Amino acid sequence: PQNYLFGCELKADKDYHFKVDEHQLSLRTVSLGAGAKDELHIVEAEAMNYEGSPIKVTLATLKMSVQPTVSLGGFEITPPVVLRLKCGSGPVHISGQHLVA
Amino acid sequence: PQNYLFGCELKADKDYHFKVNEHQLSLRTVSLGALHIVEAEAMNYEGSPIKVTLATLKMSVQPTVSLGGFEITPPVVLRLKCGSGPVHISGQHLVAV
Amino acid sequence: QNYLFGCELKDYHFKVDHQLSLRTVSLGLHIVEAEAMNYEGSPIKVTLATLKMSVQPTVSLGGFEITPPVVLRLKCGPVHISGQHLV
Amino acid sequence: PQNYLFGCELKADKDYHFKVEHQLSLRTVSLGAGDELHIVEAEAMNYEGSPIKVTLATLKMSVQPTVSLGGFEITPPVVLRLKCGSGPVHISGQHLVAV
Amino acid sequence: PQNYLFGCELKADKDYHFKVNEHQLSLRTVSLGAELHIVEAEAMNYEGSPIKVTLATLKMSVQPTVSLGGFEITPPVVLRLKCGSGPVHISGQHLVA
Repeated sequence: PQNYLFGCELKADKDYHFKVDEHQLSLRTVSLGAGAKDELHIVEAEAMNYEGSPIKVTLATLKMSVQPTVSLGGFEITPPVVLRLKCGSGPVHISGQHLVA
Repeated sequence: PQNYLFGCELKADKDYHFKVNEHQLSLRTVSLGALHIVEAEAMNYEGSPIKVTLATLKMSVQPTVSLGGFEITPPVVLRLKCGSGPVHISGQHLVAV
Repeated sequence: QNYLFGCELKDYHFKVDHQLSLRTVSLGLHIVEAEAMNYEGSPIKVTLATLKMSVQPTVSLGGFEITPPVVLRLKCGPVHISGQHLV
Repeated sequence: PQNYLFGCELKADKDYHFKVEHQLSLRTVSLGAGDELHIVEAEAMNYEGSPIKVTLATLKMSVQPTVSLGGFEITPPVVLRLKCGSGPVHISGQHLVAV
Repeated sequence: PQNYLFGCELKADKDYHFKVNEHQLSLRTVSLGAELHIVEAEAMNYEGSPIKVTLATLKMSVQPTVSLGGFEITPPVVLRLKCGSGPVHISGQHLVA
């Protein structure tokens, strides 16, 4: 399956909507930006579950002073996908891989 | 297989039971919400319930741990050994027809 | 076939009559030590992980495969080892 | 397929460029011997063919100097750079070659 | 193929050499024994010349262990402590086919 690089930046007032016209999106790591203030950050991913109902999960919790980067080592998800932050001014960078077969 | 997103929130007084074709639960992340030990109970080789510590999180030290695809065969029970929480578990539900 | 496996480290001898896939080591300075066979047919002592309460109490092994029999022990310093039994 | 070692060094005034089926499985990003925030970024092809830059990792000596991307696969050509931090910063990983 | 346990102790003064029915070294974890330490692994590259790459950088007061999760290297391989007094423990898998 062909692999491409994928990246996006998420802030307090901005979410990412990964949409496709089989495709898969696995997240390698989530990183904190230089300008992020000293407070907690929590990343959420919304996708499809087995019961045909959209769900929310917390991808990771990052903090500047504790753990600036948290690698999910490829958190595979079927698109469409929604990435959001519930707290933190950001920016936060989600780096993943877009797999198309 | 079929890849679906799965997530749950665990507290001191709230367990989670995963029950459900072949199904698997691939945990990847356990993150502290806004000393917390997560326990997973499932079947062992010899056929009895077994309690294992999935991860330990702490606000001051490490709020999130990546299991890198900890596979479990359902049914499963996720609980918090200690700490009020909340603690968010996120992973992959694998369904094979 | 995958089964959930765990133990608390005092030694632990895992023997089944198979593969043992270590995933996580958690704290309840500590070092987790593993004994199993090498290529040259001699046992070897290796540090699976080094943990400390105040700097990090958890380590993810990401599926460290070992062929049984194996022995786990605590070199220095309770801790919990969790992983998968594969048949 | 064929598994070779790969490593490179990045600084404020030095980025690295990878040209050559070939693949780059980045494994670890480490801080060198020589307190500010460090950000390591990689840019490569997107699905629409538009070069995009993705923050590989954020490191800091006093908080955590090493990050493992567990083989983060990226198709060459690639460019790795430092958004911030004086460096030096070491990137290591695999080079996959298929005959 | 077959997998065996593998490990070594890297000293500040003494490096470790690995030589050898096709064999791989799947490095898993690098840890501190009982200052700033850096581990280096050298082997062949795609141009047929040895290279130096930093496996990890460890410090007692920040984080004394890091897991690479299957860093595969084709032998022969040389591991060495670029800096730090050590000792440093390397653990991993030796894969034989």
